[PDB]
Amino acid sequence: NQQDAQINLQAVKKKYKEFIRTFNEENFFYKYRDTLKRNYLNGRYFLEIEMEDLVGFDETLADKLNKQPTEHLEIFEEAAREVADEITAPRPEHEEHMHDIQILLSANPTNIRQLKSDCVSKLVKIAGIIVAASGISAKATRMSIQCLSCSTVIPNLYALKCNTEQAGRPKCPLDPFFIMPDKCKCVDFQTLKLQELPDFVPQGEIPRHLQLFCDRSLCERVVPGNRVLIQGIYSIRKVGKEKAVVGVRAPYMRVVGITVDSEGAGAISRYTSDEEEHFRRMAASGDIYERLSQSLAPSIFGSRDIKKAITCMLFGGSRKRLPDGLCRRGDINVLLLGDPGTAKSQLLKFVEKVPIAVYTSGKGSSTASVMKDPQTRNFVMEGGAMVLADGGVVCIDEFDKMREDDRVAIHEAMEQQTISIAKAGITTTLNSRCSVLAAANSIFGRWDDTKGEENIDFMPTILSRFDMIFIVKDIHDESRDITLAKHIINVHLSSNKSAPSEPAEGEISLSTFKKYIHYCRTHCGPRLSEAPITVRQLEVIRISESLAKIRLQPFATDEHVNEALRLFQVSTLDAAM
Amino acid sequence: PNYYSIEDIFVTQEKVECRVNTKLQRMGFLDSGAESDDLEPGRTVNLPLWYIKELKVNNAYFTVAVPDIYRNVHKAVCEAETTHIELGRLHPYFYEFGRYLTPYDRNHVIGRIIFETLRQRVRHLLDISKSDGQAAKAEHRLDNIEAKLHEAGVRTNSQYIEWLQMT
Amino acid sequence: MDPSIIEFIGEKCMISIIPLIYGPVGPFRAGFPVFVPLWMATHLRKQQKCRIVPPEWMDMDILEEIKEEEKRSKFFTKMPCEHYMVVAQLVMSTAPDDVPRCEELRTVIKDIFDIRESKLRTSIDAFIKGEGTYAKLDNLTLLEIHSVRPILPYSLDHIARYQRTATASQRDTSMLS
Amino acid sequence: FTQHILNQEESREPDDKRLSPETKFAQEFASNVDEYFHKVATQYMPNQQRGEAEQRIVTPNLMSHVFLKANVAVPAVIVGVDDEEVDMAAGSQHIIPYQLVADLIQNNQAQLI
Amino acid sequence: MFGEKAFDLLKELERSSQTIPAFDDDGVRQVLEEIKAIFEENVAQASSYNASGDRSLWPLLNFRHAALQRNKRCLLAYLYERCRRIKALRWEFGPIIPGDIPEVTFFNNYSKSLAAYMCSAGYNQGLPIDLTNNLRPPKSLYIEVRCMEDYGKFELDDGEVIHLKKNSQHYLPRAQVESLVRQGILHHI
Ligand SMILES: Nc1ncnc2c1ncn2[C@@H]1O[C@H](COP(=O)(O)OP(=O)(O)O)[C@@H](O)[C@H]1O
Repeated sequence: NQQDAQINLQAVKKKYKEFIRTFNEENFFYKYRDTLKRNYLNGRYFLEIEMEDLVGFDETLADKLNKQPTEHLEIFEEAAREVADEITAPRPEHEEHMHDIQILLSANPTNIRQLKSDCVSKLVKIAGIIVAASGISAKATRMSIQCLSCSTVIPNLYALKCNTEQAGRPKCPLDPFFIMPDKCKCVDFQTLKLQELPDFVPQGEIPRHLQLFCDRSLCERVVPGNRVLIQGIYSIRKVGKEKAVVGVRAPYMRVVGITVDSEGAGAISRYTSDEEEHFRRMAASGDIYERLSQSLAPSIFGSRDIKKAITCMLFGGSRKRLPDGLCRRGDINVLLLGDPGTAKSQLLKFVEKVPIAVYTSGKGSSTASVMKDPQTRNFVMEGGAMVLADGGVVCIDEFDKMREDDRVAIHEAMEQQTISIAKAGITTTLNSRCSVLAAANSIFGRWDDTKGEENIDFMPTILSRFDMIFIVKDIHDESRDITLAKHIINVHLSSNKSAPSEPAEGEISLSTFKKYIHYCRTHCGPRLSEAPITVRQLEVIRISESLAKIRLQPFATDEHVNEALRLFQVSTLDAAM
Repeated sequence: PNYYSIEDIFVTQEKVECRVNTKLQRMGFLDSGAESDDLEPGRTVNLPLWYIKELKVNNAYFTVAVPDIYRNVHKAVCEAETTHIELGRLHPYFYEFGRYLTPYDRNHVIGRIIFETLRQRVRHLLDISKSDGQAAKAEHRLDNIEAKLHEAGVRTNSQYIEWLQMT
Repeated sequence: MDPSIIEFIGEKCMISIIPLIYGPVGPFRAGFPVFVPLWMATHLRKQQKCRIVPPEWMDMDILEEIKEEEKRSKFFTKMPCEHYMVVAQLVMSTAPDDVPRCEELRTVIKDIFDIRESKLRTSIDAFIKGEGTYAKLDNLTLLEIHSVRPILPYSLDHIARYQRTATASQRDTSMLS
Repeated sequence: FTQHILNQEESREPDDKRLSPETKFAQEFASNVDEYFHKVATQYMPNQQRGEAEQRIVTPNLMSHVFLKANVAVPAVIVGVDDEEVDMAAGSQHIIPYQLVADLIQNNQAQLI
Repeated sequence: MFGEKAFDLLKELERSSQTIPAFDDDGVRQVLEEIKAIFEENVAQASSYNASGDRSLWPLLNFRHAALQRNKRCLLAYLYERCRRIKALRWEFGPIIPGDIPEVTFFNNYSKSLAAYMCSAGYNQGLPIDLTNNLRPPKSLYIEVRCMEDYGKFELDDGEVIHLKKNSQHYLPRAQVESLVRQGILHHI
């Protein structure tokens, strides 16, 4: 025992354990102590702390632990397994066996463009935006071997005398150490990665980054697309002095005390009955079908009676399967078409926020990702976007102005959901409850639309599987042409229109509306009542069943709900003749 | 007129299709009418209990029968898998079906099957000790009855919290 | 079951203090100890009128000996006036205004309070087979059992339908609830 | 327990020890239960169990497992009771229900916690 | 269906816990107006020779009998469910401050039934006894009041005018101020 300084016991000698028992004040709740006892409500096997109680206790240890932190934390492992195991039993009647835990630390941040040898082996707060990282494989700490039969005591998370020798004379040097892993221990890993900030010249420079090391409990916690504050360690991996013209080496860090950002109102993504009153006692009003014809364009005029046909769209129809095979097309889609200038871009762009979707078109997902990664050259996939749309739907332009490769998967999803693969020798036959809104700047507008059928030069199929195709124009109406000539200076100027539609009776509140829907589309198996008009006009019946869930009713009739019929007469005049 | 519940007609309204020892006669709410007052012994013979709640299993009217969750394949190995078995909210009348029905079936085997699930509480709620945090963490793996005292389980401790000090 | 059912109760006990109402209490005299129930020291110390010193079990030696004595207690233990979860609540609130050693005090009490419950799951992890007529108070304390009082007993009846039913109720060869 | 306590209280009209002038609420019990019902279901008001019916009872469950304040004969002091009562104690107890031991607390030999 | 309707009952009291705007006796019509509408179904075969004494009405006797059986004890609740937390605030106050908004006959019957309690309470002769206010040691009798946005405005107690919400404050004696505690009042005296 080296009782001069750097003393090897102090912490577990008495100090930190007992400070923790000094973490003990009146209200009889001032504790970092029964924290684990509420972890033992489940056996989470970890605990949280600060770095500003030790400051509230002393000014002596905070500059001390920073030298040997990753030593202190397994010192704390020892502290715990000595302490709580005292608490596993008052008097001699309880202990099955001990176990192991982790500790979580946490104040004020830093950046990355300032940190080097000067601040090495030092614990820091910084922030970026995550990119991607690995899964979880494996680790352990100890086991033993035939050759000596001693535990594989390792400090850090070389390779040895034989000791299969003392049988009289015989030696056996040169290392016959054959590990017996059934004797072993075990830990976790992820090996993480992130990119530095988006505000600190990532443009004229390139973004630098960090490599990381997860341990026990902290994987399955973090997916990229996030923004975090963390602590780590400033360490490297190689040893030294035609690479390295003299001595060059590589950067990384560790994991310690992540604390993430959960910024406010994004996260009904990852992580009341009064609101149900708001749902229903508003739903009792029979004023929602055509009321919201001034809603989905909270800043635009037009599409009014076509917003009348969105009212059925997202609510969906019904996948009324049968005793025999089918799972027919409950899902429903739309088509729109016309020239630029009608703001149909912004119509889809602003719609992004209004359940799950993406808005890109042509040459810039698609199909599968049957490629490799870095890690022992695996081949593992990413799927399609029926993957990413199975109740979520999409709004996507430029069918025609996109590669002709990824067009067998259009009929292989809109008609049947008859999806399949053959890249490697197999049919991953995934499926999904998908639907789509379509837009285009296709050939020659209303001069083409009203008359016959020549829009796409490969198929007439695109009028069959969809129904509601209402034209986009830049019609000349001189009374409104000047308005739309000055419907574009208020848009062009002054940055005012954030929530101008908020005052409206019930044609706003994005969150409540999305939740309106995402309850509504999970009520029951609604239907209708007893009650060129050909087979795919009729196969509109989806909209018939829709008004059950639009009035949030079970049932409805044909011709009160032929509102849809009278709205479809907008489309049928395009391709009646 | 019972050990009540707010849902007292979601008491005996769970349905089972136990067969018939006998022919049939005019179930009324069914397609019965001037169409059929007679069928075979054994049929998809739906039984929302309340009418047959004291209707003489011993008498030759209907049959020994089980809904297959209540059959051994779940239950008799859910007493072996009585370890981290889940109940969710899946068939909520499952502390209380057998408090009535499982004798009424007359296979003299199934009452014991139940409790050894609920015998586990003497070594289950060792984990159930306390409240760390929010009002909604994992509050959805319950029965119609355990939840009540579980809330109560929190409750005495929640105000045992104020027993301490001003807290 | 309460925070103040005990304070309905435990403060009724009395101790000789330092500073006539009818009662075994005597009149009050300067410099002269007086045994009082403990719901006046409220009305003295907070009234900035007088001090008080504790009973004898209140020390860091007698119960720094008990720390090992109760390891006999496969059943139960030494019980110095049974109420050291209540008085210490109020004592340690105001007594340490001038009293020394209010800490190992505060230590041990949680170092004995939480613990004897930590057994209590364990002994309760021995209950099997409706073992209704086996139990334990054998040297129990005062302020503990309320923390299980509402939970299991308002459970066990809906168990004891099948647990306690055996020794007066019967059916065919299978068991009865 | 307005329900069938009339039957128990009609057994002996239990004297000063059991109830108290508890008997005044009995007259108001039926009055408030009748008057109110006068506008509940009165077009075709009850038909066979038309009085103070049989099926309503508040609390006959006697097995609410009771803790016993041991302040009595410590040794196995055995008394009139149908379940097991072995192993008596002045400190300890064997926990029990109310029905079978309804005797000691009419005697007040034994006690409650 | 045949009275599974109290699953609908559950929402009427939602805001009405300690932030009650007002209550409704409502929603009760066809759950009431069917009940002996369907007695006519219950009486269709009530002692009928339709089958001359056989099995075929016992399974639906249960329908005849269950139908009531649920109607009653739910309809116990419609007052009992309503008697419970109203008794509680009616413990928080006597009829000093009744509801801010044949139930009055049952309330008057309950008020007469509570008399028994009042007779023994306070003395052999009886006192409507303070149980829910003035743990005050009583001090001088004439100083004013303060609240925390009370509502209902029933203070009929011996004052000039109080206007019972926060700053219901006038020269109000002890006889006045004997009303309420925890319905939005006692930040202050
Ligand atoms: N009624 C209108 N209100 C606001 N902006 C309009 C309106 N009509 C046209 N615009 C203008 O149209 C432009 C967008 O055209 P865009 O939607 O991109 O055509 P496309 O959809 O074919 O790409 C916007 O910059 C906007 O200023």
